[PDB]
Amino acid sequence: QRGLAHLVVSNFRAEHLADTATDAYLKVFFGGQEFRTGVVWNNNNPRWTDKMDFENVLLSTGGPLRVQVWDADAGADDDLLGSCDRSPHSGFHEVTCELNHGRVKFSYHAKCLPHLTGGTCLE
Repeated sequence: QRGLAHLVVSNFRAEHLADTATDAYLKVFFGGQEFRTGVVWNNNNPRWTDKMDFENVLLSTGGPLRVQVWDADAGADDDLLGSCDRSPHSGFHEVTCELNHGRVKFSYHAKCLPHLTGGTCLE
């Protein structure tokens, strides 16, 4: 069907998230699917190696790509450091989400399924 794209979110990293110990991990959502990175313990500028392949998704209706930045805080209650919503479109795109402290950056690739074109793969 029209509007389908293979969506892969990757290249996650954050900077200046805080002497303050930061134990960050991400929660990434799209079309109801949730992925969680591992915790990078004790680092204000973490990098995660994860690729999050959402497989074939409806770009224009799969709600926004939502990224949440959480701090595990040595295992104690998790703190929400910030979140952002992006509307993905076909191609390769880099995202920067500013938080209360620092920012999270990532990339995504949305490749329209064969015989489809346009920003939301409807053509």
